[PDB]
Parts: sequence; structure tokens; C-alpha cells
Amino acid sequence: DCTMYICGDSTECSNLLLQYGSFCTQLKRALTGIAVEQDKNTQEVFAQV
Amino acid sequence: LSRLDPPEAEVQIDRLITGRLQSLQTYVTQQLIRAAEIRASANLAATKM
Amino acid sequence: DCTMYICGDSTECSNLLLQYGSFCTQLKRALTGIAVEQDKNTQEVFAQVKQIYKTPPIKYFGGFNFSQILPDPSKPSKRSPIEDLLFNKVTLADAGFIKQLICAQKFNGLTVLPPLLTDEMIAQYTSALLAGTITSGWTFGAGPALQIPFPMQMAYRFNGIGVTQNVLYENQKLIANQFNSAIGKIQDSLSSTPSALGKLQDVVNHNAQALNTLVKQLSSKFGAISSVLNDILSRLDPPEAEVQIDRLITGRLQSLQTYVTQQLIRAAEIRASANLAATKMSECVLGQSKRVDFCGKGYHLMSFPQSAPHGVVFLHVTYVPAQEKNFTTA
Amino acid sequence: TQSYTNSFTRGVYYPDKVFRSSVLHSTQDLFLPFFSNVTWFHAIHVSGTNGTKRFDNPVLPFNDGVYFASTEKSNIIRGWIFGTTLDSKTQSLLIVNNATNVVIKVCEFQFCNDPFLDVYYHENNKSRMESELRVYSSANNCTFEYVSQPFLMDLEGKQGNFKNLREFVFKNIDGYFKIYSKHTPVNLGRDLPQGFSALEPLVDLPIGINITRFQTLLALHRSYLTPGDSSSSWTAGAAAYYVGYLQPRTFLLKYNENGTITDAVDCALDPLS
Amino acid sequence: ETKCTLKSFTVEKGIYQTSNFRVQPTESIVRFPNITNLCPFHEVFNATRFASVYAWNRKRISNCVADYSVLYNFAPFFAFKCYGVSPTKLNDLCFTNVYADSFVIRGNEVSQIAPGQTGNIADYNYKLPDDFTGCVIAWNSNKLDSKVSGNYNYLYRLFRKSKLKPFERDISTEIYQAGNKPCNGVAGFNCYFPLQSYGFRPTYGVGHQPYRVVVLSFELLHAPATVCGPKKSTNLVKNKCVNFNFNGLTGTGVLTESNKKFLPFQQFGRDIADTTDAVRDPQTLEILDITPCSFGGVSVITPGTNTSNQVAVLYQGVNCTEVPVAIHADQLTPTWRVYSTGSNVFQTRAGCLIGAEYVNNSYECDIPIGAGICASYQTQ
Ligand SMILES: *[C@@H]1O[C@H](CO)[C@@H](O[C@@H]2O[C@H](CO)[C@@H](O)[C@H](O)[C@H]2NC(C)=O)[C@H](O)[C@H]1NC(C)=O
Ligand SMILES: *[C@@H]1O[C@H](CO)[C@@H](O[C@@H]2O[C@H](CO)[C@@H](O)[C@H](O)[C@H]2NC(C)=O)[C@H](O)[C@H]1NC(C)=O
Ligand SMILES: *[C@@H]1O[C@H](CO)[C@@H](O)[C@H](O)[C@H]1NC(C)=O
Ligand SMILES: *[C@@H]1O[C@H](CO)[C@@H](O)[C@H](O)[C@H]1NC(C)=O
Ligand SMILES: *[C@@H]1O[C@H](CO)[C@@H](O)[C@H](O)[C@H]1NC(C)=O
Ligand SMILES: *[C@@H]1O[C@H](CO)[C@@H](O)[C@H](O)[C@H]1NC(C)=O
Ligand SMILES: *[C@@H]1O[C@H](CO)[C@@H](O)[C@H](O)[C@H]1NC(C)=O
Ligand SMILES: *[C@@H]1O[C@H](CO)[C@@H](O)[C@H](O)[C@H]1NC(C)=O
Ligand SMILES: *[C@@H]1O[C@H](CO)[C@@H](O)[C@H](O)[C@H]1NC(C)=O
Ligand SMILES: *[C@@H]1O[C@H](CO)[C@@H](O)[C@H](O)[C@H]1NC(C)=O
Ligand SMILES: *[C@@H]1O[C@H](CO)[C@@H](O)[C@H](O)[C@H]1NC(C)=O
Repeated sequence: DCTMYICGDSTECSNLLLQYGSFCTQLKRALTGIAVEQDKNTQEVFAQV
Repeated sequence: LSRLDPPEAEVQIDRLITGRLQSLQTYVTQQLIRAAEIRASANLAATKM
Repeated sequence: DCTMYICGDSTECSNLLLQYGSFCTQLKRALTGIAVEQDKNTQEVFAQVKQIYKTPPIKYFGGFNFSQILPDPSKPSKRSPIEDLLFNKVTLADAGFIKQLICAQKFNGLTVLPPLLTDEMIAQYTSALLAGTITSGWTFGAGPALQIPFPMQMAYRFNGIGVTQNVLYENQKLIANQFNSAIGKIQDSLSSTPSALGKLQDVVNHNAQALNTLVKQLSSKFGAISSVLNDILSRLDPPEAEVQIDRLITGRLQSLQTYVTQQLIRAAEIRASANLAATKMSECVLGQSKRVDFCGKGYHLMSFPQSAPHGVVFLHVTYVPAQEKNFTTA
Repeated sequence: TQSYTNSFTRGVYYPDKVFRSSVLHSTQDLFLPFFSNVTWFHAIHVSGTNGTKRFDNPVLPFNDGVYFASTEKSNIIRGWIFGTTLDSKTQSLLIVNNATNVVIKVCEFQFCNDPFLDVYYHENNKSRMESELRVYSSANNCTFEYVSQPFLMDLEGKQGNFKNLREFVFKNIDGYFKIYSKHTPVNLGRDLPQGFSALEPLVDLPIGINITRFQTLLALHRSYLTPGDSSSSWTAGAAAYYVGYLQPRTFLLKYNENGTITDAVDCALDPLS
Repeated sequence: ETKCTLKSFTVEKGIYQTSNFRVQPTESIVRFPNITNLCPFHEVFNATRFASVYAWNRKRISNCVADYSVLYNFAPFFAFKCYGVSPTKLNDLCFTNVYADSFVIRGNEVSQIAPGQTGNIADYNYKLPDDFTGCVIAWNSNKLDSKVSGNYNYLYRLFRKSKLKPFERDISTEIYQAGNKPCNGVAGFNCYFPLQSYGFRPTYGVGHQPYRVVVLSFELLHAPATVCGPKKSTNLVKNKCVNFNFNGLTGTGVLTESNKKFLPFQQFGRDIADTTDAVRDPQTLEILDITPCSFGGVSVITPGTNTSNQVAVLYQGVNCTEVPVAIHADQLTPTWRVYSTGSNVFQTRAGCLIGAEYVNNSYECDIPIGAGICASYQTQ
């Protein structure tokens, strides 16, 4: 999570970060895609029967 | 924040945020490549099975 | 294009951008390579054959019914009914034909080039492959095509998996009826579930979505006074506005760099998939494969290719046993 | 009559002057939360042909804008007083509308409180409120002046069935008082009907006043339709006058094909939202 | 140019993308709205009942459109010395208040009303603050303000205790208590009246001619602008890449009529891409549409430089009927225009190709252009 990492529990830092556009919405979709791919990998190797 | 006043605190926090964002992007960039290599290995394993 | 996207036709922005050096000759040598690679992929996949074959004017193959896959002359595009259903199923947003508004504002320095092989010559390649694999068997993948009647080819395809020819030559009618029923039902099976054409859909979606956000980053403060370059130029004096200009230009440059980096990895994955598809067509179609589960599920008999927007669709005709009996052995 | 009711889903206004066609744009701004508490506030001054002092019009604060709804006869709640202290240094806004023009003078007054309710104000027989206006009683200190044109002209449908509810939203961010309002007489007798309606901007002017104190001055020269009981502990009591409150939230809004707001959704009401 | 874009003297067979072209603007438009609510200055200036110098007549000025370009012809302006601020450039300054006043003075007292000045008129009547930033305009008034017997309509104060503070008036009909004797209104010896007559005669020429004079105060500080300039507008053009400044909306592109419907209060529309599409009030009120106009890229098709020198140009995504076959100076981005741009034009789904002619034959692709079209260097 961005907010916890970059601006730890400080409202002003989060407000300042909000001006940087969609540099975190992009940083979550990649990791979720990686997680889903990891879940599918072990399924396609074994679930052949 | 406690030691300073908002005007130059903005500059300092901007520097910190850009540095931390640069440090964070590299992590997902490397994770994507590692995931691609792992997926290639998984496909080879599935074919072998 | 850098100068258009980063700078809004402002002399000061261009002059400041010139100081950064070669962060654009580097950012164009990658996308051109990606485009050339994409153009080469389809040519390497489909254009396996040398000569364009034509189906015989008559159509009779001993009970086998190929009307659903062979080209249908009635429609102007000369595309098979299954190909037409596939084309209708996929919804395409931007094709790039003098578009000059879902996809009209992407001309903000961004352009979509058209593919080299128009999606009409691909139909000719597919038709040639179908004719060659129908009237000549697998012998046209090595030398000159040699004709052979379809029942004999099917008999040898059975012989290739340890079943003698008498089975086919005595159950021809039942086999033909089963094949006709299956090929009829495949169309309804495709039409029933919408997720069947998932993968291709995603290829259309993600890139488009990416393009969208690449424009949305234009209207971002990035820590500056405002996202309008002319506004900050007019309202604030020249001698120190270069700080705001540098902030905006570095933000936009980083945003563009991220998009290029993502495109590189996506292209690599697409290349891997295309190489797998080329191997699958070279093995399953122009011959018979003894590998397990590579060409369909079960023992493999034949394959048939069809084209789809930015993709290929294989139909595997396979052989699967049925009810069994116990026996005592020695 | 002090009483609470559920706000349902209402109080949405255009936040900017741009035009959008069939989009799902998201905004972060001051709003009225969905399904909140709206307080009735009632003045009950009528009984027979005798005064019987009411001690009505209690104190009411002003916390970063306010949402107001009414079902006036024609001009019963014409009086509005917005000011820091309403006594001195307040420069309180005195806005009045009685079906012809408005006064937007910005001056300090001790008050304009002089109801002078005639003993013959019984609405059934004698409502002689002709030229009965002792407004802006004296003054305290000012030099500013400003005028404008009328705002609320209730289009009477020649019947009481169309009990119109007028809605207004007031906020004073960096000056520029804004009076977004909607004239929808579609109601028929049900309080706060379910549905959506937008609000349009009318005026703006920087005054610099820290608007902390909010009140009204009714037209006591014609009084009726004032019930009362022992209502308490989160009940309903008729007031013809509602008060809500605003806070900074984030919403997602849907623009129609023509360009009119049709649906909106909160971003913190419910996990589904 | 192809040799220039990649640092070398030799180029091999292939297609290279050199640069891009963009149609330059031709005209600028500033479409400000109507200009009403003019400021009252003729009303102040046009009067024949001006007051006296000791009790001058004031004026308050507030939100109003002020144009200091109408008084010049209305009066002769024998004297037109305003404040040190640029008299020529007065239509570009915005203030929050304009407090002014007027009176009549004598020929010898033209400059006595200046900051830091002394004298009977400048000490006990009116003194000026040192930081006063207001203009002064005076003009002769002997033709009208003169009576053959006596123009006993104005007076002047001469006696007062001390020097008056700036921006103050000291109007009072008291009697000066001259000396130690307490003159309580007797107006006898050791006692005088602090007011005297200021009549005018026809014979009074140089040295005594009354001058009607007006000054106005400026107050420039950190506050919202109230009194501003005219903000003149211009005319409109259609179907021509031009700039615009609609109500402070900078931008450029071709302009056409607008479709769809706008809400009465909405001014400029948007889209999904967060860009401006339509705006309002070019002149009077209507809806009009903006669109980016033609730009694109250029590709150079050429064989090896050691084989030939002829080249072909592919303009990407432009209509052959609208392509710059003119490639005129100024309006067109590409500096080079010595190219033929004639007798060889082909329309393709990828753009417009100039420098080659279509052929009905069919061979293998040598240099891929696109959309099934390929070019090659051949012998006729
Ligand atoms: C099997 O082949 C026969 C002819 O050899 C096809 O019969 C007709 O095909 C057309 C093609 O669109 C249909 O419109 C007709 O309705 C068919 N005839 C009848 C009587 O129905 C038949 O369609 C082929 N099988 C399949 C599944 O297409
Ligand atoms: C014949 O084959 C069938 C299976 O097709 C056998 O049926 C199963 O036999 C096992 C042996 O223990 C039982 O546990 C199962 O319950 C049987 N299946 C069912 C559905 O009951 C059968 O045993 C084989 N032999 C004979 C003589 O029938
Ligand atoms: C009520 O007030 C009126 C007003 O003058 C007065 O005449 C009347 O007597 C009052 N009622 C009683 C019961 O005194
Ligand atoms: C209404 O007015 C009078 C007062 O003048 C009142 O006493 C009576 O109830 C009514 N009279 C008429 C004639 O309507
Ligand atoms: C703002 O509010 C405070 C009370 O919190 C009040 O004392 C003050 O007068 C207000 N500001 C102005 C400018 O009136
Ligand atoms: C929107 O416009 C269309 C055509 O312009 C019209 O038919 C429709 O009624 C409009 N919707 C409204 C006014 O709500
Ligand atoms: C005012 O203007 C009128 C006409 O413009 C003119 O006749 C008159 O003389 C002017 N007033 C003075 C004092 O000159
Ligand atoms: C604005 O000025 C123009 C000038 O011709 C004219 O239409 C009118 O006087 C004014 N009002 C409108 C609505 O145009
Ligand atoms: C270039 O062309 C010349 C002919 O002018 C030829 O002699 C030479 O071998 C060529 N070299 C290459 C590298 O193509
Ligand atoms: C492009 O040119 C052709 C040729 O006449 C014309 O028919 C067409 O309308 C033009 N389209 C545009 C968008 O300019
Ligand atoms: C070339 O082909 C076109 C149609 O594709 C035909 O109209 C023309 O006559 C042919 N011959 C030429 C252009 O010499």
C-alpha cells in the first residue's frame, strides 16, 4: 500500500501525494495480476485429472 | 514536520516522496521480470508433466 | 512524439527539453522495434506456405461437411461463417483509419499505425492452408502437394494411432455423422459462453486502457502551480518559472518512460505466445502429432486453423474411447 | 417543534461550470451525506385574537454551509440573517425577497427584530400585512452596498396540492456566497420525496465575513399552520423549515446524455458503495 | 534531412521516420463578453455648479467600466500634468476604489495642491499626503465663471489653528479669536473672520483666471480588482487554424459550429479525455466547437545512397485533398519546399504517398509501406 509506505499516518503528506496523479492505482494492478498468475500457475501444473 | 514550518516543509516532503517513489517503482519492475521467468519455468514443468 | 506530448507548442518548453539530451531518440528506437516485431509475428505465423492453393469448385468429401469452415462466396469479405461469428463477437474500439468520442483525442502526439498484412490476405492464407490440408493431407508441408482421396487419408490417420484401417472403412457413415454433429455444435458452444474469447478481448482492452491513463496524466499538478503551461508562463515571471517547467517536464517524462517499459514486457509475452502458436500450427496442422495433450485432448487426428482479430483459433479433431468391458488376461 | 428525520438521498449540486456527456466523473468537495439527520425548526405564534408570546426562533449555528428546505405559502420565510455575531463587527447579510427584487446590502445592525405582530393577524379573517416593513432596524456601522434581482418566485399552481418544497445550499468558501437552488413543485404532501434533482448557481460575491451565525425572521404579520405537541427524542414535528449540515466528502456522479446529473453514489456510506 | 537525423553520410535501403509537421496558426482572437456598466466621469466633469476651493465637492466611484479615452476631446486641456504614473498607459490598471473630488483654483495656485506643499490653500484648506498617487486635471474656466459686477459665488479660508491632515475637511463658520482678547462673535478689533470672498472679474487675465480642477485618488493594494479596463474583443473566423482567448481559455486549433445542447449556466464542455471541446460567447452568445487541426509524421523511402538519390515522401494520416501540396512557408512546419509536390500523388489507408506511381503488377515486398502496399526501386 502506498499511503502506509510513503506517507506514514500523516494527512498532509497524503494530501501532497494526491497531486502526483495515478502512480498508485497503477502500482496495485500489477501486483494483483502477479498474484492471480501465481495462483493459476500451481493449478495448471497439477490439476490435469 | 515538528521542527519546521509548512513552506519549506513542502520542499523537503517533495524530495522525500519522489525519492521513495523512485525506490518503490524498481521493486515492481523487478517483480514483473521475475514473474515472467517463473511463468516460463512453470510452462516447461506443465509440458514435462 | 515527445515534443507534442510533453510540450504544448511552447518555445520555452522545447528549449528546456533540448537540455535533457537524448531521452527521446532513445524513447523512439524502442517503439519502432516493437512495431517491426509485431509486424513480423503474423508473417512468421500464418505465412508458412509458399503457394496459394484454391479449393476445387465442387464440394463432396464422402459425407464430411466442410461448409462451416471453407470460405462462403456470398458475403463480400469471403470469410467463413465461423470467422464471421468470431469477428462479430470481438468488439474493437480503435482501428486507425483516418480517424482524425471514445477514440478521437488520442491524437495528442500518439498515433496508431496500421498492420502490414490487411485482414483480407490473412483470409487467403487460411483458405490456402485449409485447401492444402483437405485435398492433399500432410504431404504439402515437405515438398510438392500430392492429391489423395479424403477417406484414404482418414484411414492412414487412424493407422497413425494404432487402429487398423478396417475400423474406418466399416464405420465411415457413423464417423461422418458424428463429425458433422460436432462441427455443427461448435458454433453454438462458442455462442453460449461469452468468456470463451477471453484472451483476445484482454489484448484489445489493456493497451487501450493504458493509452487512456497516458493521456490522463497530462492534467496533473505534479507539485506545480497549475497543469497549464501557458497559465504559469503568463501569470508568473520568467526568471524563476523554470523550476515549475522542470517539475512538469520531468513528471511527464517519467510518465512516458513507465508506459514504454510496460509495453516492452507486454510485447515480450506476446512474442512468447506467438512462437507457441507458430509451433502448434507447424506440428498439429501440417502433420500428425504423437505428443500428449499438445494438439487437443486425447489422441490427435486433425487440426483446422481460423483467423480472429489479433489472434488465431484452432479446431482439434480428436479420438476418444467409450464404454469398456472386463477381461481375463495371461 | 424540534424533531429529527432521515435525510434520505438529496442535496446534490453541480460543483463546476463545465459540461460533460455520459461520464462517471468523481469529485471531492463539500456535500450533504446520504441518509443523515435533518432537523425541523418551527415557530408557533398564533392563538385566537390574543398575543400569547411564543418565545420562538431559537439559536442556530452555521458550520461550513447549510442546506435548507421549505414549503412556504408564498413568502413566509423571506427573512434571512447571516452574520458572525449579528450585533457589531458582524457586517451581517440582510437578504429579503417578497416577489419583487432582493436587497443584498452588507451592513452591521444590532438586529432587525421588530415583529410588531398585529393582534388582527389571524389568517382566516384579516391578514392585513400591506406595507408592514420595519426592516433593518437602525444600524451599527457600515459603508458597503449591493443590490440584485429576486431569487425565489414560487410558481403557484393555483392549488395547495402542489405543495412546493424549495431547496437552497449556502457556503462561503474564500468569499463568493453561493445560493444554489432548485424550484421543484412536484411534491404533493409527502415530506422529502425519494428522487434526484440538481442545483443551479445564481450569484457570487466576496465579502470576507466568517459566516458563523445563521437565522431567519419570518413574516409574523400572517401566521397559521403552526401545530405543536410534546414531540421529543427523535420524532417528527411539523416546521415548514428544515436544517441540515455539510462536510467535505467524496462522491461519484453520473452525467446524462444531455448534461444533467441523474445519479450519484457516496464513497464512504457502505462497502458496496 | 534523413542524413541529418542519424549521424552518418550513408543511408541503406529502408524506410526512416525523420520528423513531424504541424499546421501553424494564422490569426488570433480574443472574445471577451459585452462591455456594459460604464463608469461615470462625464457626469462628474459635465457640470456648471462646481464648489469652492475651501469646501470642494467630492465623489465616490466603485465597480464600473472605466475608459480614460473620452475626456480628451471634451475639454481644451491647457494643462494636462497628471501624476508621475504613465499618462499614456492608463487603460491597463485595476483598482478597488476611486475616490475623487473637484474645485476651482486661481492662476497662481495651479501647482499648490501637491504633496508636501504649503501656503494658504495648501495648509489651512487642503494638504496632500506624500504618498498620494492620484492624477490632477485642470482647465481654464474664465469664460463662464466671471461676472461683470462680481462673481461672488465662492470663498476661501485663510485663518486656522494648525495645518490640516491629509484627506480631511475643516468646514465650520467660527470666528477667529485673534490675540489674547476673547472675541466671542463681536468681530471687532483684535478679531477677524477666517473666510474671505473669491469673486471673479472679466478683466482678470493671466494671474487670476479661475481654473476648474479635478483630482482622483488611487489606492492600489492587495485586494480584488473593482475598476478595470475595457478588454476589447475581436472578430471570428471559421475553418481556419487560429488561436483564441475565450474568457481566459488559451488554446489553438480549427474552429467550427457546435452541436449538442448546453445548460444555460455551463460555459465550456469536456470529454472523457479531460480536454476542452466546445465553448460559448465568441460575440454575443452562442455555442462553438474547437478541434485540433492537421498534424502528422513524415517518412522517407529511399534505396541505398550508393545506388540512387531519388526519394519518396509518405505523409502519415493526412487526406490527399487536404495534404500540403503547397507546403507554403510560415504556415507549414517543414522548411524544405523545393520538392515537386505534383503529378505524383497516391492515396493510401496509411497516408498520402508522393514521389511514386502505382503499378498494376505484383511482386514480393521490398520496402514495406503498409496496408498491403510496398515500394521498390525499379527500372521502367
Ligand atoms: C451440410 O451440407 C449441406 C449441403 O451439403 C448443408 O445444407 C444446407 O446448408 C445451407 C448453408 O447455409 C443452409 O442454409 C441450408 O438450410 C442447408 N439445408 C437444409 C435442408 O437445412 C448443411 O447446412 C451442412 N451442415 C451444416 C451444419 O451447415
Ligand atoms: C468389471 O468392471 C467393473 C468396473 O467397470 C467392476 O466393478 C467394480 O468392482 C470393484 C471391485 O471391488 C467394486 O469395488 C466396485 O464397487 C465395482 N463398481 C461398482 C459400480 O459397483 C467389476 O468388479 C468388474 N468385474 C466384474 C466381474 O464385474
Ligand atoms: C389578549 O391580547 C389582546 C391585545 O390587546 C387584549 O385585548 C386581550 O385582552 C388579551 N386577552 C386577555 C384575556 O386579556
Ligand atoms: C372578517 O373581518 C371582520 C373584521 O373586520 C371579522 O370580525 C369578521 O369575522 C369577518 N367579517 C366579514 C364581513 O367577513
Ligand atoms: C471567525 O470565527 C471566529 C470564531 O471561531 C470569530 O471570533 C471571528 O470573528 C471570525 N472571523 C472574522 C473575520 O470575523
Ligand atoms: C436529450 O436530447 C434529446 C435529443 O436532443 C431529446 O430527445 C431528449 O428529450 C433530451 N433529454 C432531456 C431533455 O432530458
Ligand atoms: C455638458 O455637455 C453639453 C453637451 O455635451 C454642453 O452643451 C455643456 O456645455 C456641457 N457642460 C459644460 C459645463 O460645459
Ligand atoms: C451584447 O452586445 C451585442 C453587440 O451587437 C448585442 O447582441 C447586444 O447589445 C448585447 N447582448 C447580447 C445578448 O448580445
Ligand atoms: C554501393 O554502390 C556502389 C555503386 O555506386 C557499389 O560499387 C558498392 O559496392 C556499393 N556498396 C554497398 C555497401 O552497397
Ligand atoms: C478526404 O478526401 C476525400 C477525397 O475527395 C473526400 O471524399 C473526403 O470527404 C475527405 N475526408 C476528410 C475527413 O477530409
Ligand atoms: C489497373 O487496375 C485498375 C483496377 O484495379 C484498372 O481500373 C486499370 O484499368 C488498370 N490499368 C491501368 C491503371 O493501367
